[PDB]
Amino acid sequence: SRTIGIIGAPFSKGQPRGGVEEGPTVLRKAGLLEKLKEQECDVKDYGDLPFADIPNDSPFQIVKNPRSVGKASEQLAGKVAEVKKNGRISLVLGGDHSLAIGSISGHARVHPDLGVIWVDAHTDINTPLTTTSGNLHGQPVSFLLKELKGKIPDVPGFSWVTPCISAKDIVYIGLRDVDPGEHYILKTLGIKYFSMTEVDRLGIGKVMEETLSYLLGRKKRPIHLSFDVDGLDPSFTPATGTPVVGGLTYREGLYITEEIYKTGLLSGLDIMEVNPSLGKTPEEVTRTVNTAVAITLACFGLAREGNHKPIDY
Amino acid sequence: SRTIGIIGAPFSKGQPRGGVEEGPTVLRKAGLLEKLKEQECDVKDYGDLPFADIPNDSPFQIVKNPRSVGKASEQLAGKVAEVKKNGRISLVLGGDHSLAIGSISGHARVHPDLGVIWVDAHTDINTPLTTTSGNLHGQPVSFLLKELKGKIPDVPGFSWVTPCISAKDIVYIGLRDVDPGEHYILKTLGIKYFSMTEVDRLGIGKVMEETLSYLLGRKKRPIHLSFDVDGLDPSFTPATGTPVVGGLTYREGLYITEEIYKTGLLSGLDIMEVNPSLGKTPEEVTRTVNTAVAITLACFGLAREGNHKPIDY
Amino acid sequence: SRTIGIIGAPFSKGQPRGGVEEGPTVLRKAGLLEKLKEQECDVKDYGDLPFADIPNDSPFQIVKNPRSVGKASEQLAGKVAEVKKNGRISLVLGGDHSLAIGSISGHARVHPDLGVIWVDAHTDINTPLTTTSGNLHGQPVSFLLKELKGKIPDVPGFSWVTPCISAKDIVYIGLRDVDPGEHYILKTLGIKYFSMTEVDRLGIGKVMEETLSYLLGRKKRPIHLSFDVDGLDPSFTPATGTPVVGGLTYREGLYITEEIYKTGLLSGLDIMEVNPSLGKTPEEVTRTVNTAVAITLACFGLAREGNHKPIDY
Ligand code: NI
Ligand code: NI
Ligand code: NI
Ligand code: NI
Ligand code: NI
Ligand code: NI
Repeated sequence: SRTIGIIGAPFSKGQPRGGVEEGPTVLRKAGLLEKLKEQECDVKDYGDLPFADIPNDSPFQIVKNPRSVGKASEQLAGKVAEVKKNGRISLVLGGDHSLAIGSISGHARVHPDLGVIWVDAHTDINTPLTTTSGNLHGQPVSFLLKELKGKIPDVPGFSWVTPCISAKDIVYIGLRDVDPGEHYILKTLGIKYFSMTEVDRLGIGKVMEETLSYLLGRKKRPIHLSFDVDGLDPSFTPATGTPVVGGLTYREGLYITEEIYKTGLLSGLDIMEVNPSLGKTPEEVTRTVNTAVAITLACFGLAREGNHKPIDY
Repeated sequence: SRTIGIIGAPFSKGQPRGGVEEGPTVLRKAGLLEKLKEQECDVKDYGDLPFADIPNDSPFQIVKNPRSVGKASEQLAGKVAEVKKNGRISLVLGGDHSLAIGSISGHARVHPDLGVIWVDAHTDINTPLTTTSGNLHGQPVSFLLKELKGKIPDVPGFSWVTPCISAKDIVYIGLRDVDPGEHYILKTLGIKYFSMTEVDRLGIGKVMEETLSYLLGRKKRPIHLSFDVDGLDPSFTPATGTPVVGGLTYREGLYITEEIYKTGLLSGLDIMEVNPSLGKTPEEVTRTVNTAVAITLACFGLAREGNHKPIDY
Repeated sequence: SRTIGIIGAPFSKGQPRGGVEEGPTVLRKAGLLEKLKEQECDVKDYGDLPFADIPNDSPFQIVKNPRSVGKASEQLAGKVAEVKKNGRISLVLGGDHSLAIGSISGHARVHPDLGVIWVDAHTDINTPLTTTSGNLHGQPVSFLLKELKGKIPDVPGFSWVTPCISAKDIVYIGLRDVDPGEHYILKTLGIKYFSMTEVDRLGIGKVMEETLSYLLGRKKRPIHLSFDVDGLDPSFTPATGTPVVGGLTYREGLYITEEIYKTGLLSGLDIMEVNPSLGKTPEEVTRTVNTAVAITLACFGLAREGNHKPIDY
């Protein structure tokens, strides 16, 4: 049985636009918990993490809200490690992607051998020294990679951090807006990725075949899927802060997750960057939330071909 | 030469929403006959079947309008068998999909060896005992399969029925909203299908290769294509009663049909579920009808690469 | 380094709808030059060609504006041949596609061995004798093919013309609206093409593999890409005179060009048929121009996976 641990993380200081901290809210009221139970899922809601208000959090060089970001992630890492010890797949309904730092960190504590699939239009691997915006939702990966420790300076709020994954344990899918420094890091550290160009070339089918074989070839190991809503095309998930045209299809989104589900190795899930305040219409918000909800259910079993219980219909 | 027999079937009691019985009307006024003739097609319009008004048709258990549905289908089966004996491909411009029962039945009478391709977002294989809605447009296949006779009760209006096809003579394409009982029947009877997951995985090209090889491997045999308009994505065919996101692409729709046409074995065609009254705008109606018209022309020869006569241009 | 030569060609008499002669304008103000320089490109703007006003230009049979069309193309051929001798890839920001005649002609002068990739929803290979509209933006290819000289009559304004490419040096991609005579010419001259049916069947990946292998198999040779904006789906490039549904995807558009760029053999580029006056909304115009701009940048290096300089980030 698929046992899940719901972690609400209403946080937004990893990026400038407010409203992403409403994510857990709109997703829950969308009926996410009820829908998960509607399936053969065991679900325990750990609630919305109450995030510390850090008033004195001036920039560190160019990095914005470092103490708020580092604290919220440190708080999440603890809860995630908690649900994992409870033998449940952690489902972090987030705000911005900077939370990936705490999410993946807490996961690795209980499962140091985890492999990561990062669905996103961006690589979010900028360092405090390479970021040009200073927004931490575009730097989470830089704090988690071991190869990169020595290049990430001491940023207030992240002293608790310890790179938990190496360049060979992560695969990107959906890339279409990568900075030059990020690209240099990709090729330099030899990180495996499938940008939109590879998806167009090979097909999402082969893309998934190759990604799983890549991460699970040597052996089976826990999988952490970090799903940034902007990885999908804006025609599907318009209410998000950093949209980029030419994204992953609604179908491709479901394919990716249906395939992950079928491995039986999913142990961590992040559904990030849904910002209801950024929809141009009420339907744009509804369209984003519904899509985010559908991708979530696919991670936990919902199959387009249908499902049925071990009973004689 | 492609000889066609147009059968207008303005029927809607297979489902709750009225307006689908206008289908033949909007399609004809869209210039369907003229366009078919514009090609190298021989076309005979058998007119719109005048459908009996059955006032006393109370539910059978949960099944709605059983006598109206069974009568309209029995009426269609007779006409279809008529055009087939006239050596013409039957083209049933319908209302709801429950008409598939009469359409496929009348077809098999003249060609008992027929194979069926069912393009739809749904499997429409619920039985009177498994249906939760009672709407017969989601049960046509259950009445036609031989393996299932023994599970389909005696429903008023369908005593004339006799399962004409077995589980190994039908292939589904486009599935994305299948009930648990329907899924159980799929896996239990070993029915061949390509849900959206398979289309995403293999590509519509391989999907078609496999479907035709599946049905025509052993030998060439007449093909009956039952095309439910909701099999295509709602961005293409929005004016339909049961839309489901993540559907077949406009291009994929044309690919499927262009491939069927090229076999030279098409003998029966159903273009169902177009409901002009369900469009949110006049353009949504026009968009649905135009797409339905385009898929029809592709079944009878229109090729995207172009066409030309056996003359020196 | 990718050295480019910008040629503005504000011309519209190859088709009935005015406004396409604004193309160079909207593209330049869209920041095209600046964006190209933003990359590792050397860019020289040869300006907007001042096109002769030919008042006395009555139809030739059915052919409209023959002297205006032939003159503007003759003028472009000279400039294109100029930038090519300057060792720069010619980038013709055009109006209508009839300019392809002058563009490809001037290119071949300096590089007679050139191969052509024609991205378009149409084959634009009608002859003055096969065209039913008389609009020259649908006849450019007929004037350029050697095999066809003997069938193209003496049309006022094109005496300067000399077919420069044979049927075996051109590949079409995106076809979905081809006339019967054009189709007859396709099959008769054995021209290589990938209509939307082939793109759906094989995938844009294989399509590109096959196209380049086809044209560059025997040997490496300069490539001329003639990109008609209507080759892409109208949901991407709506502001164009002859749109056709079921077109090339935004992603496929970028894939095609990213692949061409990677050959290192691009020498001529046409970005045609963008008509800002045909957008139903200001955003439809912006959407068309932005897409046309993105396809242009991809031809010159912009990669979705990212880019970086030969420096240590
Ligand atoms: Ni992103
Ligand atoms: Ni992200
Ligand atoms: Ni359906
Ligand atoms: Ni149906
Ligand atoms: Ni065109
Ligand atoms: Ni063209």
